[PDB]
Amino acid sequence: CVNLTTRTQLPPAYTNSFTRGVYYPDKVFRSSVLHSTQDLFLPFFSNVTWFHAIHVSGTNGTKRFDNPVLPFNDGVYFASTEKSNIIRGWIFGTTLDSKTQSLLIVNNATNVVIKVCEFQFCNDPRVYSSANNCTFEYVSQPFKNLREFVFKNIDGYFKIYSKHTPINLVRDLPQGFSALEPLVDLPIGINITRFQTLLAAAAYYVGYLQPRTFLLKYNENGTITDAVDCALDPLSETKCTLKSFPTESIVRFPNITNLCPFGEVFNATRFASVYAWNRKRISNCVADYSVLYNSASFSTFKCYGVSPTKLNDLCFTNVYADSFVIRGDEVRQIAPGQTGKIADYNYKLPDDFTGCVIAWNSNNLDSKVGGNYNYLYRLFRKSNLKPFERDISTEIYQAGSTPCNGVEGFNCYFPLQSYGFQPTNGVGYQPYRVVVLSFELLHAPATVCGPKKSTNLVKNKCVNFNFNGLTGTGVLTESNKKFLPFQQFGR
Amino acid sequence: QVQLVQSGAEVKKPGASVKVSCRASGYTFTGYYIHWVRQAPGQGLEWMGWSSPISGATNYTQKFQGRVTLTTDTSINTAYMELSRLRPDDTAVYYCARDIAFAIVTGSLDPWGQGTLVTVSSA
Amino acid sequence: VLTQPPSASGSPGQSVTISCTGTSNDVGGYNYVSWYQHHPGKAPKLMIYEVTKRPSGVPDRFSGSKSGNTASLTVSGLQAEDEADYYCNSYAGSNNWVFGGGTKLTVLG
Ligand SMILES: *[C@@H]1O[C@H](CO[C@@H]2O[C@@H](C)[C@@H](O)[C@@H](O)[C@@H]2O)[C@@H](O[C@@H]2O[C@H](CO)[C@@H](O)[C@H](O)[C@H]2NC(C)=O)[C@H](O)[C@H]1NC(C)=O
Ligand SMILES: *[C@@H]1O[C@H](CO[C@@H]2O[C@@H](C)[C@@H](O)[C@@H](O)[C@@H]2O)[C@@H](O[C@@H]2O[C@H](CO)[C@@H](O)[C@H](O)[C@H]2NC(C)=O)[C@H](O)[C@H]1NC(C)=O
Ligand SMILES: *[C@@H]1O[C@H](CO[C@@H]2O[C@@H](C)[C@@H](O)[C@@H](O)[C@@H]2O)[C@@H](O[C@@H]2O[C@H](CO)[C@@H](O)[C@H](O)[C@H]2NC(C)=O)[C@H](O)[C@H]1NC(C)=O
Ligand SMILES: *[C@@H]1O[C@H](CO)[C@@H](O[C@@H]2O[C@H](CO)[C@@H](O)[C@H](O)[C@H]2NC(C)=O)[C@H](O)[C@H]1NC(C)=O
Ligand SMILES: *[C@@H]1O[C@H](CO)[C@@H](O[C@@H]2O[C@H](CO)[C@@H](O)[C@H](O)[C@H]2NC(C)=O)[C@H](O)[C@H]1NC(C)=O
Ligand SMILES: *[C@@H]1O[C@H](CO)[C@@H](O[C@@H]2O[C@H](CO)[C@@H](O)[C@H](O)[C@H]2NC(C)=O)[C@H](O)[C@H]1NC(C)=O
Repeated sequence: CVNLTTRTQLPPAYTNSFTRGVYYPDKVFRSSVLHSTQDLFLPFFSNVTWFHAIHVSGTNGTKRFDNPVLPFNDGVYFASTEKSNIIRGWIFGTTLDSKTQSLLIVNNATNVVIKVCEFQFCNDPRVYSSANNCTFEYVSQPFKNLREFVFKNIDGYFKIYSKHTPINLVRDLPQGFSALEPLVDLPIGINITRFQTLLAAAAYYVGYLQPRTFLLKYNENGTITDAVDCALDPLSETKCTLKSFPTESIVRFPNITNLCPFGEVFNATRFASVYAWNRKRISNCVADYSVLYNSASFSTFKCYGVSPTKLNDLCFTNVYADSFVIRGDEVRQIAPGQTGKIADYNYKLPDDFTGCVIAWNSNNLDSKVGGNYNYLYRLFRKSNLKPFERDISTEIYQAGSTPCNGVEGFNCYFPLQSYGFQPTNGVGYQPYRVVVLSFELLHAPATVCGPKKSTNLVKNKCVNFNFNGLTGTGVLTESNKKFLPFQQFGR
Repeated sequence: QVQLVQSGAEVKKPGASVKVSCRASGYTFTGYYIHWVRQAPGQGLEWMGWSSPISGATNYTQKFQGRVTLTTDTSINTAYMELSRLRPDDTAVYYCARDIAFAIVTGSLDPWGQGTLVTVSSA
Repeated sequence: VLTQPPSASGSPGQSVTISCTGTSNDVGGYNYVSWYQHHPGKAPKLMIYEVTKRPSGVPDRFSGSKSGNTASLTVSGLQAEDEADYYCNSYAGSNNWVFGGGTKLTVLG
């Protein structure tokens, strides 16, 4: 938390941003067209601000540092002109200190890192002071010359567009035109209303986005060559108004890339004791459940409100896994509201629970002729448990009038006991492992989904089709059109 | 079945320490407190102290507070008791007794072991 | 501590009473009195535990009760195999317990 403030505070520095800032609204290929759109753009011939944080001051001195947080109204346009890698990344959040999950974007000379976590930023970002449980991560390639970025956040989605154009004429924004191609479409779902830059004389221009109605000119290959802004002059307003200057099926879906790590919980060796059950959170994966039921190694695969051979086409937001080891004839106690003490002193289920239950046999794995003695379960407590509560406190349970002051004696007892496992027993005392799956979803983009299919494209027989959701009917054939290498379909 | 086996005899000298072991076969070891008892030759029985095999908490009698220790090795099913710095008049016999409760101190001592004979003299 | 009569006699067939006199907060405080039978050399064996409750193996001929600050045993029926002495135990207090002196049982057989 170094203190390097300088306190100069010279606000007024403004420059004209003109014919600058037009991106590709959506992923389509159109050729020789004049399209019209109503969306968030930067007004032509506007005032952008010229921050000059680090500066060589007058003789005998070079010190100023005034890069503050700025309002994030609807989106932002950020332009930089640096001869080196001096600026590095950004921080986004509401209050930036353990109240809303903040977002960090940084990068090396060779790698880039995006992370959403509940930070506690210090003053004048060695950048933060602590980190905790958090949600998302990502790695890819890192992002004179001029570099321009456009940041938008809508509907639980963060979108970043970028462009690199080399100039050497002057420090001001050049006259001319260049569109900005799409780069990143992260799902996060947090809310943002302030931001702050970080760098390691520095100058950058910042401007704000507003809703307008643009007219765009697509040329022969599909690159926005020119644009005109309505509502600027009567002339351009007239420019706007005049608009001038079956046999079978086919299903085809992408590869199956990101398998989901169920090979850990169902294969590990040191699961738990009954009162210290773990909790594993799984997200951002493609999970196939068909491999599980057919495994034939399970002897209890009950379910609640899922209908197993129906779920494979559903997407949730969070999936949790719990795991532990209990004695034999208590697998009939992990269910909706019940009581056999292991449902109301160690583990408790909600009434409207939607999940699945697993139970192996483990006779030949945890056996010990002497006795395993390593698994503990609770026996004494004054009050029952609300759903999903852990208690690892070994306090001495009073059972009499006199306070014993933490002395295990005549009326103060120990609240734990050990399972005596051994191989000469039978079913009903042998150890059964248990894994419980729970599903949840709320107001957030889905991440966990089932695996989709593909059906051996046929082109010369005029049939149905479903290309990644663009259903239709017709005859298919190969073309010579070259898209841009991000566009999907062309209308 | 439920059995306790105690170690062999022992002869020591004044100013020395002695340690005896009691081994449990049958039941599940954790879950029953264990008491020790001493019988003098010709006198009456007396109480020694109790220990627990699950936590480790232990307690003695009022007069035997200084020179007595006692532990439990919950891996090979055994419990040890050591009395140090024996006067020659402490010739007696020591018994290990198991309680019959379940994680409670109750006091019905059954079953008992066999009994060690300890002899301390200046010879 | 506490004590009881150190002598007792008996004859086959009939019944005798053997006592154990309690103190203020030795026997009359809490209900944990138990009595044992001690052959000459072997280990003891439970004859009665916690008030008058009895394990399986000991016949019903044994009994007991607690008259405030006094415990007792009565054997209505004698098979001459019971000649050794007997001991009475109770929760003395503060996780420390006390036994009794013992009472030799004499038969005329
Ligand atoms: C989708 O998969 C096909 C083929 O399936 C597998 O893809 C590999 C990643 C690997 O898992 C192999 O088992 C299979 O090949 C991919 O088609 C391949 O494309 C490359 C590109 O030139 C070609 O050399 C291979 O021969 C193709 N595979 C076959 C079997 O001919 C395809 O690329 C995958 N999708 C994407 C977007 O890459
Ligand atoms: C959990 O493990 C079983 C056991 O299979 C082996 O596990 C490891 C010890 C290692 O040796 C693996 O290579 C073995 O496969 C898994 O069961 C296997 O599943 C695969 C997948 O279909 C199948 O081809 C094997 O025949 C199975 N082997 C046995 C013995 O059942 C199981 O799949 C693992 N859990 C998960 C979630 O995959
Ligand atoms: C052995 O146990 C005694 C506890 O005696 C009683 O136990 C309970 C019923 C409770 O009511 C206690 O308060 C009773 O005293 C332990 O003696 C106590 O120890 C701690 C710390 O010294 C404290 O509670 C009291 O001061 C003690 N009470 C006394 C001395 O009367 C004693 O410590 C235990 N032995 C060991 C080695 O821990
Ligand atoms: C906004 O851009 C215009 C340049 O087009 C400038 O606005 C001038 O603002 C000052 C004081 O705010 C006025 O005295 C001038 O008359 C304005 N001129 C014009 C042409 O608008 C200025 O450079 C930018 N900043 C502000 C605050 O207006
Ligand atoms: C680059 O940034 C990453 C993450 O911010 C730093 O951590 C490295 O991450 C890469 C990712 O593949 C790993 O391969 C490296 O092993 C990580 N480094 C260490 C030390 O664990 C990384 O240090 C940064 N610098 C470089 C040169 O990669
Ligand atoms: C549209 O794309 C086509 C193909 O990518 C371009 O045609 C090539 O253009 C380059 C540079 O002008 C020439 O060297 C090639 O010989 C052209 N190829 C053919 C087959 O003619 C075309 O120039 C692009 N349109 C514009 C306006 O740049």
